[PDB]
Amino acid sequence: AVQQNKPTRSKRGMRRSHDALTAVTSLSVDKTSGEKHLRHHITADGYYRGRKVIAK
Amino acid sequence: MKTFTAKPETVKRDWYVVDATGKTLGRLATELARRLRGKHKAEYTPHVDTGDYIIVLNADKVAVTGNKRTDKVYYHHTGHIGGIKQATFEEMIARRPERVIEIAVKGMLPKGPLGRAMFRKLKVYAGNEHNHAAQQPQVLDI
Amino acid sequence: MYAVFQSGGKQHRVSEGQTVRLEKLDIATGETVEFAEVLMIANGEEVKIGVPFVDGGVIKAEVVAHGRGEKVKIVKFRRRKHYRKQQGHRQWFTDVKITGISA
Amino acid sequence: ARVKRGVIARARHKKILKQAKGYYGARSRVYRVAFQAVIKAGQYAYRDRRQRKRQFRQLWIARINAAARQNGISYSKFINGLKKASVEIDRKILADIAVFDKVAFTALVEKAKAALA
Amino acid sequence: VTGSGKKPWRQKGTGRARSGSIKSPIWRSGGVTFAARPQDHSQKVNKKMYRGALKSILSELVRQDRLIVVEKFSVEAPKTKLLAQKLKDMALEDVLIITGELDENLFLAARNLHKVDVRDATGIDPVSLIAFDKVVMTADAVKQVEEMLA
Amino acid sequence: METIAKHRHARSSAQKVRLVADLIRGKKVSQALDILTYTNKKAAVLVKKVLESAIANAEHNDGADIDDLKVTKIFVDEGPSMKRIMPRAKGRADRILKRTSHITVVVSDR
Amino acid sequence: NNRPVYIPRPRPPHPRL
RNA sequence: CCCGGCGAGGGGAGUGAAAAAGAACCUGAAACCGUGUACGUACAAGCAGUGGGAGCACGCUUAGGCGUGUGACUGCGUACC
RNA sequence: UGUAACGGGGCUAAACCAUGCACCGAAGCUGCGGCAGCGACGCUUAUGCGUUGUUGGGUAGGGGAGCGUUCUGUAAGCCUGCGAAGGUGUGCUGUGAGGCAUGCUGGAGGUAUCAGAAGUGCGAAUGCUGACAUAAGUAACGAUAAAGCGGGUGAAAAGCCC
Repeated sequence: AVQQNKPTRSKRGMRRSHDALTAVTSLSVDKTSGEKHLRHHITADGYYRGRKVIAK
Repeated sequence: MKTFTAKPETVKRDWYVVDATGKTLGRLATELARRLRGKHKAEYTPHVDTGDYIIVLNADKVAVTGNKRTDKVYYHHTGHIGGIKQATFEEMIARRPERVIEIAVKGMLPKGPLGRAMFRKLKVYAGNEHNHAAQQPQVLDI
Repeated sequence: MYAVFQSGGKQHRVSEGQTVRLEKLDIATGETVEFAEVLMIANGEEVKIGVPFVDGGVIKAEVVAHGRGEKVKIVKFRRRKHYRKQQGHRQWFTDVKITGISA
Repeated sequence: ARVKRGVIARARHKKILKQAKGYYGARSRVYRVAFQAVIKAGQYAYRDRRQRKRQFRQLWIARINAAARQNGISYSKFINGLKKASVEIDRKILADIAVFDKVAFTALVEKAKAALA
Repeated sequence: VTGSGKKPWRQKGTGRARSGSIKSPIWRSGGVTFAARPQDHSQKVNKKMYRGALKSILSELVRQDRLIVVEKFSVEAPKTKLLAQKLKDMALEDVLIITGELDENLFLAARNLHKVDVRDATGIDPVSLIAFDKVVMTADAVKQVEEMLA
Repeated sequence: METIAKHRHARSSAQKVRLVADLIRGKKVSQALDILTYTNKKAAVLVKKVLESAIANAEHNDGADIDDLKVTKIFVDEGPSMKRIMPRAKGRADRILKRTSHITVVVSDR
Repeated sequence: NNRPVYIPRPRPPHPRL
């Protein structure tokens, strides 16, 4: 239930090797407004497929 | 001055062919182990693979004196519940004759990364035909 | 073109014009030395000694250095017996250059 | 006269850590562990100063044996000829000759064989 | 050490070392296993041994010509300049003016100077005699030194 | 030119922001901005503010043309931590470490 | 930075008798 | 003056002999945690070192090697009190 | 638990008996150099030895000789803002504890030699105090009465206001 002796910093680092994050690397540019956004998401200012969707 | 040490880059390795027909298993294997390790060369080095490549043919023709032909049993454990398996000389020859020669040499060779490295050079074929003629493997009388 | 000679309790194999680091001798740092104790001489042809120490072979060398060797640390330790000891050593050496090799 | 030991203690600890440099993990970072490694390293060095002589001796003997077998004589027989012929060449040289000057080593065995005969 | 004899924690069951009081020497803020006491370092020296030492030092100074015998050494007025001038002409910088009788004018003149020290025959110590580069005595001072040394 | 930019005593722990730092390390600022913009961590916005400041310092205090800038050196080192006592069961007490970190950003044209 | 003041009584051990 | 939330924090400027003396302030060690460079490491078993030792990367005078770092492989070797 | 009663391979001689000649084999002995202890001789006489021999594993413990730290005298001397102590490297040197020199940092104290005095040397005591790791970005986020949406303020709203 408890450790017999403290692990090594190397063993500590090896465990964290899989915790690294990954960038989306999939930024999409709207056809009309031309802003970067996630694919299948509305832009910050509210354009999707060019045509505005939020009307706000 | 400093004793000479063989440099792995500048090592010339020859190729030899040995026929295992009518040869004692252990006496044959001992010779191959000596050749594989390179102990027969004046530039031998314990930490360098200075040996030569050996091709063994007619492995199924190897013979053992006495009752070893039936009484010799090879045990190997599969690391499971009760996975202890035994096969005598006959079954090993019937299934794959090259295993006995490989096992005999592996035991006689040193254990470790270099020990495995030299064993890489052993090449055992059950039949009398080999596909290494491109290396000019001159026959070795031994 | 090399010779094997016994100088400081151990054979040395030296070629002509080579510097050999052997054990300390009672010679000055700018004084030539005598080695009439030659065990073997090799050339393009093969010559070997029928009797130890050849018959007329000799080695001429000039002493260049009389320094001390690299520091070596001697550590004696007994487990659980409360005994530890340390010591140092720097063996003396005499470096010489072989100027001549007779036959 | 109060005496502080801060300066001396660091000097001693650094001296040990300097000798322990290159070791793995805490053996080169922690004094309590580095001291064991330095002492243990000292024992091995003292032990190996003697093992080195025998390891090289056996290495030379193997080289001489390999040269003798290749040239048609056992190592034991070869040494007899030199002893009978009164040749004081040591193992280190004989191994040195065998690697470099094949012709010279051939001369050695011929007299060795002659001495036996 | 100020504090109390209370045990910080009971003597068993705790996962901590056994402690009796916060005043233990191995504890921070209180301790000192062997605290110093006010004691005198004075050492007894035999009268003959003390006298024998002075004779040896006096003999050595004479041999090394560090001792000079002169007549009366006095200053007309209590001014340091007069003493300084009377020593510069004599080429003395670190001198011990050992006089037969203490004179106020001489005492005041030498009081400011640190390399120059003036004392009576009674007030002499081995340390001062050795420390001072030169010692100049008076005839009366030498005479009284002879008799009390005996 | 170096145009460093540091943000000391950041709220987040040193570890948690290192994951964000590795994402943009060695990459050009242009892709760095959007990556941090669309990364779902506060360390993203925390690092983004520092990166924005670094760009501003480069543009203002030094040569313009921020387009050709790359994050040459991005690293984080843990800073001072605050000790807090938190009650536990059976009357025991433990210490809570409100860890902080310093984020340093270095952007250079070459 | 006060050292733990109240240490609870240890859990009774299994009877090895 | 600039970024930032009329912030925190930082970058310039400025004061000073010095701002890695900026009020978290003399000196600023160790454990501990990072970034960069060189080498080694994904078929190889164990007090992690020591003896031998190839290669590689950096410096030297010489063009032969020595120094520094690393360390494949190999002999021996089961911490301290 | 798995061959598991040659260490393994393997061996019909690589087994056993007898004989013989070789070799391997330790820190044993010898060879070369170096240091120290004790008894001797020829001669130095408070110390060198052309020398003679022998000894030098070691706990409890006894004996002998030393390094280093703080402070006092020597010292109102000596070193020092063209850079002290301390810190961090490197290079030399001693049988060892150590010493010396110098690069960077540092910024104003330091101290030869010979003596004297000790709070005079730490790795352990479930040692004391502070700092920082480990487990680990893991358990948990404190009643299973429950939230959803619009608008507002704001840099930012599942938690604030309507």
